[PDB]
Amino acid sequence: RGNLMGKRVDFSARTVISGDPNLELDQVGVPKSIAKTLTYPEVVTPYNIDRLTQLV
Amino acid sequence: TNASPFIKRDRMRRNFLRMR
Amino acid sequence: SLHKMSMMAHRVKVIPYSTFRLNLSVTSPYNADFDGDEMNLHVPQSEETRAELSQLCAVPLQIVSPQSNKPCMGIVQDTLCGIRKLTLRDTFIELDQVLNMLYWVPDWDGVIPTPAIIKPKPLWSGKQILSVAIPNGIHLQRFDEGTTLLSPKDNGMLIIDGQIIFGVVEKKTVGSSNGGLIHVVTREKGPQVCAKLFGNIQKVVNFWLLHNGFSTGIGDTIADGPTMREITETIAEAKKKVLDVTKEAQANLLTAKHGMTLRESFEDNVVRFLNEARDKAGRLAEVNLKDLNNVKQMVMAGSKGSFINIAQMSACVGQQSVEGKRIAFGFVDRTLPHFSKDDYSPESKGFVENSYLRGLTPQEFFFHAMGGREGLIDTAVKTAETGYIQR
Amino acid sequence: EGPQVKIREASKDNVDFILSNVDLAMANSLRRVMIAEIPTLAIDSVEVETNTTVLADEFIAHRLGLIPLQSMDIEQLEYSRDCFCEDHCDKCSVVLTLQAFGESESTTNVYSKDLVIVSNLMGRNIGHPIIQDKEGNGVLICKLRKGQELKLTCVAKKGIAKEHAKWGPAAAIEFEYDPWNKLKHTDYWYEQDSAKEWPQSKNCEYEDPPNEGDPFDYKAQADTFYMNVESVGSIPVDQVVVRGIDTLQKKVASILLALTQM
Amino acid sequence: MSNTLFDDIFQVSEVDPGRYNKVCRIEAASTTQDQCKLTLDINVELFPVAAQDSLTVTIASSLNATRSWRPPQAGDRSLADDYDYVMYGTAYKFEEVSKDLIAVYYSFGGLLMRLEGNYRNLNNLQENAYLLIRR
Amino acid sequence: TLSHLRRTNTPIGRDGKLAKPRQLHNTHWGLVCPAETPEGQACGLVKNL
Amino acid sequence: ASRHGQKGTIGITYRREDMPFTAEGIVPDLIINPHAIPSRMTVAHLIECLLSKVAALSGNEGDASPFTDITVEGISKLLREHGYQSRGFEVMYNGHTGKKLMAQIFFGPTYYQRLRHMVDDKIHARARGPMQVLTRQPVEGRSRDGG
Amino acid sequence: MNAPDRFELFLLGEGESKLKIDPDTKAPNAVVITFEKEDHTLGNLIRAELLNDRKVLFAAYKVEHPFFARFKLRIQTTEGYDPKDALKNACNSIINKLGALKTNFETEWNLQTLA
Amino acid sequence: FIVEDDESLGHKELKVRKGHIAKLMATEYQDEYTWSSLLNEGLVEYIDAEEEESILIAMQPEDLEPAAKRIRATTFTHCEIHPSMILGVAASIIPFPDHNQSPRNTYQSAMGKQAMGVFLTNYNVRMDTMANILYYPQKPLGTTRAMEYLKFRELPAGQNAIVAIACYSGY
Amino acid sequence: MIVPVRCFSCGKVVGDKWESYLNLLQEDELDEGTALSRLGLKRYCCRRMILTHVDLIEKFLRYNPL
Amino acid sequence: DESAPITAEDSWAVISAFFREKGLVSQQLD
Ligand SMILES: [Zn+2]
Ligand SMILES: [Zn+2]
Repeated sequence: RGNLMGKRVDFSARTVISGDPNLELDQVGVPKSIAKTLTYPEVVTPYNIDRLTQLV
Repeated sequence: TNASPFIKRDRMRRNFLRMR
Repeated sequence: SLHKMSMMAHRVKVIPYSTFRLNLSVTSPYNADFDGDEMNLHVPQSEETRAELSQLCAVPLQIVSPQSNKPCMGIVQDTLCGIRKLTLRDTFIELDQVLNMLYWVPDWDGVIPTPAIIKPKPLWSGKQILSVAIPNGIHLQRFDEGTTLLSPKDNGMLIIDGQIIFGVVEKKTVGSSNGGLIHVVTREKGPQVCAKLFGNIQKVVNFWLLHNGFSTGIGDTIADGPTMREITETIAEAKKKVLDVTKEAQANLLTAKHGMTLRESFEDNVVRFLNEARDKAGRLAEVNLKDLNNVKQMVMAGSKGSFINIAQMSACVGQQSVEGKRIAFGFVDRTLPHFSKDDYSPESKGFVENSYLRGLTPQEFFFHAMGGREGLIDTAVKTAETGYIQR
Repeated sequence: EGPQVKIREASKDNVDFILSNVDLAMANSLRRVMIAEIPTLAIDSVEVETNTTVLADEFIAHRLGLIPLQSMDIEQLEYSRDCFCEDHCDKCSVVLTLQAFGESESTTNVYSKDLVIVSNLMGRNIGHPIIQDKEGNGVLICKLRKGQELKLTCVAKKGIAKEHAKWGPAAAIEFEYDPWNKLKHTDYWYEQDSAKEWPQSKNCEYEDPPNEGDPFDYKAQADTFYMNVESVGSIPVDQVVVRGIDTLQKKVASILLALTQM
Repeated sequence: MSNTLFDDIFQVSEVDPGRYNKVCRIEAASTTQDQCKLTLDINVELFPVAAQDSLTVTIASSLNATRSWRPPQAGDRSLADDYDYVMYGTAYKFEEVSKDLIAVYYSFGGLLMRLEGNYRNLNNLQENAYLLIRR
Repeated sequence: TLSHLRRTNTPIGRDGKLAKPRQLHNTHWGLVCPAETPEGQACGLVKNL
Repeated sequence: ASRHGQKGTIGITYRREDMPFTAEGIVPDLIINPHAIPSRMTVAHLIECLLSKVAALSGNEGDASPFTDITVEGISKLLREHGYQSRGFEVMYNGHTGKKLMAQIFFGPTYYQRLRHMVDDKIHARARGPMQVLTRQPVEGRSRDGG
Repeated sequence: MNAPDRFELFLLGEGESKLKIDPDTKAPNAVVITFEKEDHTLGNLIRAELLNDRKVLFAAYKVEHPFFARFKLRIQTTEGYDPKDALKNACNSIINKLGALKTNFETEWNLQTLA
Repeated sequence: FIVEDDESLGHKELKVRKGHIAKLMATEYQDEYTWSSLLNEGLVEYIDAEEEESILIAMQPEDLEPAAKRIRATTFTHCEIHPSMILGVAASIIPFPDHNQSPRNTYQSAMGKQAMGVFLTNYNVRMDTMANILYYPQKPLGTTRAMEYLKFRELPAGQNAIVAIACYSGY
Repeated sequence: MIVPVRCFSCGKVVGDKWESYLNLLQEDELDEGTALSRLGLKRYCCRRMILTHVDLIEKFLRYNPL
Repeated sequence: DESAPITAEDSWAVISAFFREKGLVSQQLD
């Protein structure tokens, strides 16, 4: 019950929340610190080569 | 009728000072 | 997490000033006030998982709750109060305000609707401007209890083609309900337009609420003299009825109500009398209360408060309770050591006659503490048992 | 000419006046400019050479940071920002120094009138901390007894009130229009009478009472405002009003030239 | 081209405050037609009324497809705008009562109104119009 | 700190019943504070004089 | 939080020039929503605000004192003769545009205190960190950079 | 680490303009403008006086989010008359009115100083 | 307080008197009555939890003592000292606690222990794990009598701020 | 702690006024509400700080460090 | 008089005497 059925994970964050009436429902506001810690891989295509080059 | 909204002590301090 | 919601997906807008940030409408599915709660994030890592997460777990295709076939979203406190405030026949908007509101609506097509009045003056009605946020081709009817198609009380609802025609917007229209507007638009037009609907409505009503202002305070809670006097004499005659019953009981002639023991009948009669007294007094206070009273404005505007809340803050608290029976003689023959033995007058056994405005005599304060403690311990046991039996 | 002005009364520290033939956004924007945008001088960075007192170091920093300073000649120097120099030249900043000693047997106070200008003052009236009372002491900083020492090096810079409340001259403001509610921009919560249950404005008698029965003058429009400005004292009040009008128009002219240059 | 589309003279019976603060309820009878009747809401602050007032009403489909609204262009206007009370709205329900008497319901933003009458049972209105009151 | 100095505690067992000592009693008057208690697993179990 | 169980946090912050402001220019420290009043039933918070205002005006510090005989009526009379509205309400202007607000609002001083649960100790995130030994999982501990 | 401070609250566009001049596509002769490092203390004034001018047809400003010191402004007007010309006329009106106000204030201040 | 029965003034009275309480105030302002010196001649009594099954208590010292604000037996043996002293330490800080709901009191009494202010005065000397001291700790404008005895006016909890119960559009 | 500098609400300098407000209550025997009035703090946002600020600094100061 | 009864305001003197004697942690110390 503590290592198979549920477990620790990776790629996660945890803060407190506050309202905002300038975000529509499918949006969520994330601090720049959290978005600097977290990440997500992308595969390099012809389409995104320049943008990923700039971003590197 | 005065309903007493705050505190006071030193009037009774001198009150017993001259009642003594 | 307990039900199908509370794992919902979102798009991300990065913001400064470290904390999370989310729209107010999605608050109740998460079941999370901002008293210091905390959420969790989970970043997907591949294309399959990003795609299935966006196509299933995203919020806007989960408006209708599968568990109870009515939408779980809605608009809430501030915008609800503001939207009832804005939708009244007795209010109006001028040109500069309506221009700013129209620019606040993001998908606004660039046409200004002609005002209802050119009268000597250009003024728009709140219904008229709010109809801009409603998209076109939507229809709805209410017809509750008044509504003779010339609605004098302005209750009910009607929309032709995205335009309000009459009716005060209320939670029975724009909150979560079975024939609600949100339900209608999600079932009809397409279940992602409704997200933009919340955005538009929330933005415009929030702007207008900023420039109108709304508040409340003590003077909402205070009552009027003659009504207070009537409350007092109402409770007094209730006490008289109780005393009459006690005399009859102590004179050993009673009907001895069937299915029940003598003392049970006596207790039933007195508790019935006291609760009737509380209800009558609360009704009296409410029907006195002015239309400019803000707690009345919220309570008939949906969001917060209740009839019993108004009654308890102004008229009377009512009889305290410890599992149905009122407060028992823990001390021998008496409830509390400030009375002589063998009483059943309601103030001795625990009727808090008084009201939150006037405060409580200390015995009544103690009995109030009893009732609250009972509620707390019941919560603290039921939560563990219901968690086990959910698992 | 345009927006006439009438002075009701004035003092060393506050202006109270009447503003007419003006629009509402004009007055309100003047208010906000005057509360947020006035450049001034304030102490900004501090070096503790030696602290010994009970009082904590960042208290000493923060409570330093709030002492108002003489800023008549503030326009003469320029921002540290924009300055050609580096590290606080005399032509962008000023330097302050404090000395304390636990001399007496009694507790010794350290008042604002003890910190002294050190660098080149170049003949412009800047930096002397204001003494408002008639007893010489400035505002109290810190207390010492018999062994504690302070040695402070302080640097003031330009700064404006928008990013910190240090750099404010404003300190309060007042604002009022249509004291008789003829414009019907509000209606009064009440329970018996609006008239009985609300106190009359002090500015009521400056305009006539609403004449009781004439219909609603719908075509009218707000004018005739009621301002009371009250500076902290880092700069005279006439200067703060005139500088606020000047910096607002400087802002608007800047946007105009940016547009023309585009 | 855009003439009047119904015009008459109305004598108000009495006025209901409606327990509001700026709008009220007014009902009236036509002096000429003995059967035509009216109910109406008026932003009473711009046009205070009382009982025993003769009122003139005018439907006026336009003033000479519509564009955006305009600030009113102070030049001289060949329109139905030499009145004192001009108000734009929309019809929303038609009704046949007593097999002669048509009835119709026009909204105005949130304001509501009503006619009766059986003579002009085709000349009467169509989907939206203005409303003109003088005097 | 003062609140923590005057502080009382009782043992009960595993789960316990309702009208057993979790709920406040008449005899508690004037001796133990009818307002304070921690909530959750100790309500009515930890009380202050 | 107050002294009445009104715990809450800061949404955002504003400066004065767009904080709302009253005729005397008393710009408030903080604004909480009205809907926390009725359902929480917290009358004494309001009473405290009124009494605190009149205490500050008079100089004489106030008195809470549970089973005494002080009534809001007496508080109201005293505050009225100090020269404000009898229920503590206030005309107050939208600090954006300077226009009057419609509804008058409640206003006054009130006693708060600052709680220890600060956000800087609760923010936490992890992507590919250290790793447990017995079960080969992300370790525990917000301080220990856990998951 | 990359949470912004109050330096970006009012310092004009670093490697950036002061304003964007982007044409709307939904109505004839409409243009949106994005000022930044400004807020209500500007925007309300420009909108109100531009609305006081008669040749324009629409003028409204909004701020997006109080976390950002930018705000937008939309102007449309009748044909021939350029919106940029409208805006520069408005700015000229503002400079001339409050320059008059300033003058007037020193006159009365010097008068109130007795002798 | 103990209440004798038979008074030469007729009806019933509690034994302690104005002269005694004046002597008490004089002893206080001396800066030689004690509590014990008030015990040793029968003015107050210690009562355990059981003799309440044998006694009778009065709320006020006037409630039955002579024979639009608030709605409020002739054999009294005791009168309680002051009804506000049924509270506890934490709950003696809530202003007007008789004027709200009891569960709200319970929350506040929980949360107050999580507040921060000063805690002692030698805090510059005491190394400790975690300490929380705020800058400008202000005594509260509203107050009750007990927190004078709690020394709370000397070591306050928080600051007091100007509030406004409005909904200013967003947050 | 010292008196604050600079009232949090308004901004007017306070802290010059502290020892003055003390000796208004030491020898002048004056009522304190009138004392603040004669000190000249007519708004009340400023008035609350002098009326409620406690002075812990001397209670700190009665130690003997170094 | 010295033998007059006591108005309810006065009992805070008795409470002051009680606390000045006992303190608060007296039960621990005892
Ligand atoms: Zn330089
Ligand atoms: Zn202040």
